[PDB]
Amino acid sequence: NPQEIHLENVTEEFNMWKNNMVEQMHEDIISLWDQSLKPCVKLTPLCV
Amino acid sequence: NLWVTVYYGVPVWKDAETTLFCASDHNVWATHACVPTDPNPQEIHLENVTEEFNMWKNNMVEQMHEDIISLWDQSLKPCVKLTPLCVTLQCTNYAPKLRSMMRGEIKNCSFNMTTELRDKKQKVYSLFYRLDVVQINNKEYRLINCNTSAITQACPKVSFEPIPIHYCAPAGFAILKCKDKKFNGTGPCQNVSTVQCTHGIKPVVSTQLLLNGSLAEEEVIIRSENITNNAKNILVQLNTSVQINCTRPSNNTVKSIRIGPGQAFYYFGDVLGHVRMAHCNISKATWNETLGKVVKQLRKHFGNNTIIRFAQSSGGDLEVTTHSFNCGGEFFYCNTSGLFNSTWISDSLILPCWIKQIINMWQRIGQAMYAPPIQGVIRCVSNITGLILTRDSTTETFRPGGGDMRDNWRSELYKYKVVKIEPLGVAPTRCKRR
Amino acid sequence: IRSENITNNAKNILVQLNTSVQINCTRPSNNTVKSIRIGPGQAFYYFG
Amino acid sequence: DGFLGAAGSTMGAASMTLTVQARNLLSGIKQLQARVLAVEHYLRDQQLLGIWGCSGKLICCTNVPWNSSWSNRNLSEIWDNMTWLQWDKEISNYTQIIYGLLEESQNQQEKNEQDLLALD
Amino acid sequence: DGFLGAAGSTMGAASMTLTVQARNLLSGIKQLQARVLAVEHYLRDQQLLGIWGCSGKLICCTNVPWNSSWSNRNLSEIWDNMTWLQWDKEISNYTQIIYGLLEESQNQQEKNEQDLLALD
Amino acid sequence: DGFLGAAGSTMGAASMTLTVQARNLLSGIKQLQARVLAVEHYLRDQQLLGIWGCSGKLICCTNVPWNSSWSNRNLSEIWDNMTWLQWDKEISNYTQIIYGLLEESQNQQEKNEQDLLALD
Amino acid sequence: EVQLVETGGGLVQPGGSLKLSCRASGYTFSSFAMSWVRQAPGKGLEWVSLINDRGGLTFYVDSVKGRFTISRDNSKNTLSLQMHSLRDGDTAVYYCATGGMSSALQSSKYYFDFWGQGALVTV
Ligand SMILES: *[C@@H]1O[C@H](CO)[C@@H](O[C@@H]2O[C@H](CO)[C@@H](O[C@@H]3O[C@H](CO)[C@@H](O)[C@H](O[C@H]4O[C@H](CO)[C@@H](O)[C@H](O)[C@@H]4O)[C@@H]3O)[C@H](O)[C@H]2NC(C)=O)[C@H](O)[C@H]1NC(C)=O
Ligand SMILES: *[C@@H]1O[C@H](CO)[C@@H](O[C@@H]2O[C@H](CO)[C@@H](O)[C@H](O)[C@H]2NC(C)=O)[C@H](O)[C@H]1NC(C)=O
Ligand SMILES: *[C@@H]1O[C@H](CO)[C@@H](O)[C@H](O)[C@H]1NC(C)=O
Ligand SMILES: *[C@@H]1O[C@H](CO)[C@@H](O)[C@H](O)[C@H]1NC(C)=O
Ligand SMILES: *[C@@H]1O[C@H](CO)[C@@H](O)[C@H](O)[C@H]1NC(C)=O
Ligand SMILES: *[C@@H]1O[C@H](CO)[C@@H](O)[C@H](O)[C@H]1NC(C)=O
Ligand SMILES: *[C@@H]1O[C@H](CO)[C@@H](O)[C@H](O)[C@H]1NC(C)=O
Ligand SMILES: *[C@@H]1O[C@H](CO)[C@@H](O)[C@H](O)[C@H]1NC(C)=O
Ligand SMILES: *[C@@H]1O[C@H](CO)[C@@H](O)[C@H](O)[C@H]1NC(C)=O
Ligand SMILES: *[C@@H]1O[C@H](CO)[C@@H](O)[C@H](O)[C@H]1NC(C)=O
Ligand SMILES: *[C@@H]1O[C@H](CO)[C@@H](O)[C@H](O)[C@H]1NC(C)=O
Ligand SMILES: *[C@@H]1O[C@H](CO)[C@@H](O)[C@H](O)[C@H]1NC(C)=O
Ligand SMILES: *[C@@H]1O[C@H](CO)[C@@H](O)[C@H](O)[C@H]1NC(C)=O
Ligand SMILES: *[C@@H]1O[C@H](CO)[C@@H](O)[C@H](O)[C@H]1NC(C)=O
Ligand SMILES: *[C@@H]1O[C@H](CO)[C@@H](O)[C@H](O)[C@H]1NC(C)=O
Ligand SMILES: *[C@@H]1O[C@H](CO)[C@@H](O)[C@H](O)[C@H]1NC(C)=O
Ligand SMILES: *[C@@H]1O[C@H](CO)[C@@H](O)[C@H](O)[C@H]1NC(C)=O
Ligand SMILES: *[C@@H]1O[C@H](CO)[C@@H](O)[C@H](O)[C@H]1NC(C)=O
Ligand SMILES: *[C@@H]1O[C@H](CO)[C@@H](O)[C@H](O)[C@H]1NC(C)=O
Ligand SMILES: *[C@@H]1O[C@H](CO)[C@@H](O)[C@H](O)[C@H]1NC(C)=O
Ligand SMILES: *[C@@H]1O[C@H](CO)[C@@H](O)[C@H](O)[C@H]1NC(C)=O
Ligand SMILES: *[C@@H]1O[C@H](CO)[C@@H](O)[C@H](O)[C@H]1NC(C)=O
Ligand SMILES: *[C@@H]1O[C@H](CO)[C@@H](O)[C@H](O)[C@H]1NC(C)=O
Ligand SMILES: *[C@@H]1O[C@H](CO)[C@@H](O)[C@H](O)[C@H]1NC(C)=O
Ligand SMILES: *[C@@H]1O[C@H](CO)[C@@H](O)[C@H](O)[C@H]1NC(C)=O
Ligand SMILES: *[C@@H]1O[C@H](CO)[C@@H](O)[C@H](O)[C@H]1NC(C)=O
Ligand SMILES: *[C@@H]1O[C@H](CO)[C@@H](O)[C@H](O)[C@H]1NC(C)=O
Ligand SMILES: *[C@@H]1O[C@H](CO)[C@@H](O)[C@H](O)[C@H]1NC(C)=O
Ligand SMILES: *[C@@H]1O[C@H](CO)[C@@H](O)[C@H](O)[C@H]1NC(C)=O
Repeated sequence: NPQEIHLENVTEEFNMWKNNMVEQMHEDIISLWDQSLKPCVKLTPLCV
Repeated sequence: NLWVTVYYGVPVWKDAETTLFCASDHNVWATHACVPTDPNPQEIHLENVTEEFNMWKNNMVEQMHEDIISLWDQSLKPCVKLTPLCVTLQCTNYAPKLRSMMRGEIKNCSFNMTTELRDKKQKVYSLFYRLDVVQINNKEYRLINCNTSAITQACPKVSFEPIPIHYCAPAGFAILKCKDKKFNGTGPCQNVSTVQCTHGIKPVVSTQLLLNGSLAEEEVIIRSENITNNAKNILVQLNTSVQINCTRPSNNTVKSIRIGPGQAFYYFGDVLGHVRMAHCNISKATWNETLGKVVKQLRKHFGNNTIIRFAQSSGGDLEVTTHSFNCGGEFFYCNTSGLFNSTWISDSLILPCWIKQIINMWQRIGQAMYAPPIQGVIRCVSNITGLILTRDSTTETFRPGGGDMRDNWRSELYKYKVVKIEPLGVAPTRCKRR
Repeated sequence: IRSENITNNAKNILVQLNTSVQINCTRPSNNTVKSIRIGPGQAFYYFG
Repeated sequence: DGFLGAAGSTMGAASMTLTVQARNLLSGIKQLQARVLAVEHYLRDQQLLGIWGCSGKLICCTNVPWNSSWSNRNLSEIWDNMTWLQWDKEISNYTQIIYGLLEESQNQQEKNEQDLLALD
Repeated sequence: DGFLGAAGSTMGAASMTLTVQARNLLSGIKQLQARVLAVEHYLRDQQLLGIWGCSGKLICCTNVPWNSSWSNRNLSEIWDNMTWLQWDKEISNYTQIIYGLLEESQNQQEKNEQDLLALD
Repeated sequence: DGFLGAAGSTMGAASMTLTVQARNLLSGIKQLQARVLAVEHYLRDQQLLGIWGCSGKLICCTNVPWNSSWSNRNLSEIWDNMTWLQWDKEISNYTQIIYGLLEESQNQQEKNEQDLLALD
Repeated sequence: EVQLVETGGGLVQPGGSLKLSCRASGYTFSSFAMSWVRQAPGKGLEWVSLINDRGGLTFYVDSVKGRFTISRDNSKNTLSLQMHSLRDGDTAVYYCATGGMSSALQSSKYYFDFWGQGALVTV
């Protein structure tokens, strides 16, 4: 049951192009990807 | 009629050991987890404060040592591991008709290596220095490390140039700077000031001679843990520097082959001209005056009528018996015997130097590194700012000693002490709680 | 005698003794150990 | 002056710079451990001041008399001729004794306050 | 006695050892997380005492009357025949109700104090 | 309302929700660093309130007069027509000046209190 | 050793205002609390007012709490007393004096250590 509180008479300025939440999402997604691949078979015998 | 009164914020402290922060204004010493420095750092002079210092029990040195080793290893981790190199080599002399001191120093070796595909082999010819290659019994040779450890190739894009590093106290702690002129490393300092961060200390790595360090304010300062114990090192801080001009005059090229998917091995190719020995020049008059000043300061501890003799280092391996340093990215091992060849009784000097590509840093066994060759001709000029001496009747004998890197860092950290702030205290006053 | 459920035969029973019993264990043969190197800095120890 | 500038000054003069040192107490694993320890130390000192009833003061007077054995100097020598470093050294052996008495005094005061509040 | 020695004692007697338990609240990733949580918990309790106006006291009286429904025992049974563990169990369901009232009382007191200070 | 619900309300009305925002300030390496910084920030604000003598209050009156240059609006405009965001923007340049004066005032008060306590 | 010299006015009518001052030298002015004591022409001594060494704390006898203000300036080495109303019972020689209070970290005084010469206030 997450909450949301409406802010009356508040006009916050947004800028989606300077939003640092995107850089964190990018790093977190890459980190999870690499962690998933780390404990897996490394196919060095294939380069033949 | 006095009552206990509690005070918080009392300007007192106790000796303490804590973790210091990195600050700095690709490079092997560049640290990402290191805060930008303050363009206007503060220093607060402490009047009428006589703090006792002891540079030989300073825990800032152990942290500096661990941090430097950690950064070194982190830099080498994401690099090519040269396991395909420990193969039998067939070698001949690079310049069979050469009469300079480089005769027999460079060998032209052939080996099969590996290729990107597991099914193929290639034939690689490369030059190696004699000091990196051990004879098995063209002749058969192996790399010197094959009998001890694996080789990690240093990444060719990462510079070895020292970067000044500032150590900063955490909140609740302060760094006290001696500032007492002619301070010899122990005892009270009467000019103590409080700082947040140390000056920028360059992690310069060298043996025997300390390069690119600080100078003494008025006179050569001789510091030792126990000046009468011949098992301890003597650190001599000069008040004036001596220039040393080091060069690798040959114009060398670098070749590169691939040894696996995404892996590449860089190696020393043809010499584009004559083969010449690396060397360093020190002016004779400057050294003679510097050494005489050192002798006077030694006489103050050993006697006005004692004979002070300097001699070359005797036993040990090349790393300890020579002056080791990184110049241009190459590792030089200079003889130095011409600098410690005199008896003191009450135009230029040329030092031969050898180059090695396979090194074992920090006196560790089991973690060997291969330094890629540097393209072109190398020249550098360094400032000799201090010496490390050891001591061996009526005559004392001194030798270059060296080899323990924490002594080099002591020569910079000797003036700093870390203390913990103890803000609580009590005192009697005529003040009763109602 | 301790158990999570003494009537459930899928559970283990832990018996804590009030007195100990000595057990004398031996490997009577006098064995030697040999060692060879298998790589730079690597060594394999084996039963000789 | 700045941080610790009063360290060599007399106890009286240095008592006027308590906010300077107080501000500078708060101002990867090894650094997180150092910061957590700094916080725990700070909080222990604040808790100790709270126990004594000095939670909001830099200078706090109490009801524990000076025992003389701790120090038999008069106020003129202590406040005009000594520094806080010298005082800290001089009575180090008695610090825990003083702290114990301070705690006992506040416990009695809290009970007495409660009993006074109970009067209708 | 030492830490928690009063746990089995009556509520009255155990109220005399509050500093013993208070001192023992402050006294690689998993351990740093445990220490950070211990600090955050401690600070939340101190903030809550501050909100109620009890920031510097171990025993703090307020202006919220006892509602009887929470517990209809007399003072003799609560302070002489019960332990704090039994009391904690007995009124657990009403803890947040009491906390809410305590906060409301302090907010009114702060406004009233400000209004009294405004009188010339 | 809930957390920050009063952000768009007038300064007077929003002063009645201080406990709501106060509770929500406390409520692997990157997360530990974020939590340690949150704690250090909170403690610096509490230390600053302590230095000013406001360690236990959400609304705290002091002895520093308003200098007019900081803001020449009357109380009716500030408390009835402005929000706290607008006020924060309007006097940002003078925040450190005000803070400095607040510290000086408390230091004088502490000395004066001690001197009054010294009278037999 | 210590010179305390009062300066002041002459004849003032009831309902007026009169200011006295005291200059001091020969000791550190800022290190001592100071006070004013008055003597009616035919009577003995009575204490009138007290100021701390820092000047932040002032104390008065009830009879002058709404009439007299005591202040000091430690850079000018000057103690001042501003009196209003000045009823007939206030005619007296007013002396400035050093002592009478001590700031917790100093030993106790509770005596008047040094006296001036005295200004004569006639209503
Ligand atoms: C003691 O201090 C002196 C002075 O700081 C120091 O000598 C300096 O060394 C640096 C590094 O070798 C020299 O800078 C180089 O100059 C050459 C000129 O040919 C450049 O080619 C170098 O650039 C190459 O390397 C860079 C690495 O980051 C690459 O990014 C670049 O693209 C090139 O590949 C570099 O600029 C500097 O000139 C000298 N200074 C003097 C006066 O000779 C000395 O080495 C120090 N001693 C010790 C022991 O550290
Ligand atoms: C190392 O020696 C080999 C020969 O043993 C050199 O390779 C020869 O180079 C000459 C040119 O100078 C060619 O004509 C030969 O055909 C080469 N031989 C082979 C087998 O390739 C090699 O160049 C030497 N290394 C260096 C760096 O000069
Ligand atoms: C390389 O391998 C071949 C076998 O394919 C061998 O004949 C040759 O001698 C090897 N080269 C060296 C330098 O050992
Ligand atoms: C092999 O390594 C040992 C040290 O472990 C060394 O003593 C020996 O000399 C090395 N072999 C050669 C040929 O140098
Ligand atoms: C200590 O500092 C003073 C002033 O800074 C200076 O005159 C004095 O020579 C210094 N002492 C030493 C030993 O440097
Ligand atoms: C060497 O010393 C001289 C004179 O102090 C100085 O100008 C020069 O910059 C120094 N060089 C280095 C690398 O420290
Ligand atoms: C270095 O010390 C010598 C005396 O040992 C002195 O003559 C010389 O001037 C000093 N140099 C400096 C730069 O202080
Ligand atoms: C350093 O100075 C201290 C001064 O007390 C002296 O005792 C010590 O022997 C000195 N050491 C050296 C190596 O000069
Ligand atoms: C220095 O070493 C000598 C020889 O071991 C010893 O007798 C002397 O006590 C030592 N001095 C100190 C200060 O440790
Ligand atoms: C080193 O080179 C510089 C010029 O860069 C020269 O002035 C200096 O004398 C040289 N030093 C020696 C010892 O040759
Ligand atoms: C310089 O070298 C000569 C070599 O004979 C030596 O006698 C002299 O003492 C040295 N020092 C000075 C300052 O001349
Ligand atoms: C050595 O000579 C100096 C004068 O430069 C003198 O002060 C010192 O005492 C002498 N030492 C001895 C052991 O003769
Ligand atoms: C340095 O040169 C001298 C010249 O006599 C030689 O005896 C010595 O062994 C050399 N040292 C090294 C480490 O090569
Ligand atoms: C030491 O000096 C003498 C005299 O110049 C020289 O003959 C000898 O070779 C020198 N020693 C070394 C190791 O160079
Ligand atoms: C080395 O030789 C190459 C090829 O002749 C030339 O381009 C380069 O400039 C030379 N480098 C130096 C330092 O002489
Ligand atoms: C352990 O003791 C409890 C006592 O209530 C009993 O209910 C339980 O069955 C016992 N379990 C065993 C395994 O003896
Ligand atoms: C023990 O196991 C039996 C068989 O599954 C079950 O009927 C009984 O309820 C269990 N007892 C407990 C206490 O879980
Ligand atoms: C240091 O001592 C002198 C002499 O007592 C004193 O005048 C000075 O104020 C002292 N320093 C400080 C910072 O108090
Ligand atoms: C001072 O402390 C001692 C214990 O060190 C104690 O015996 C003595 O009674 C104390 N003085 C007073 C007045 O209580
Ligand atoms: C403080 O004690 C010393 C030493 O007995 C004495 O000389 C001094 O006069 C005393 N001061 C006071 C104010 O009692
Ligand atoms: C504190 O105890 C030490 C012994 O551990 C003693 O040397 C020192 O003088 C004592 N100090 C006081 C003030 O009693
Ligand atoms: C435990 O209960 C007994 C009996 O009521 C009581 O005398 C004793 O004090 C209690 N223990 C504690 C620690 O209060
Ligand atoms: C006690 O609490 C109940 C709610 O549980 C409430 O209805 C009742 O009015 C409260 N008693 C008083 C006296 O307010
Ligand atoms: C408390 O309540 C119990 C139960 O009704 C009763 O027996 C006891 O006497 C009461 N005590 C007081 C002091 O009212
Ligand atoms: C608290 O609520 C539980 C139900 O969740 C109930 O069993 C218990 O008796 C209640 N306690 C009180 C004191 O109301
Ligand atoms: C928003 O503005 C309107 C108009 O002034 C006002 O009635 C309303 O209460 C404001 N919102 C809040 C949350 O105060
Ligand atoms: C208001 O602040 C200014 C500095 O910005 C200052 O000059 C002025 O005196 C202040 N007003 C008062 C009444 O102090
Ligand atoms: C506040 O200032 C405004 C602007 O001058 C004015 O219109 C308003 O009446 C003032 N209010 C009060 C209460 O002074
Ligand atoms: C604060 O300073 C900025 C300039 O950095 C200025 O534009 C702004 O108007 C100033 N605000 C006030 C209230 O003085």
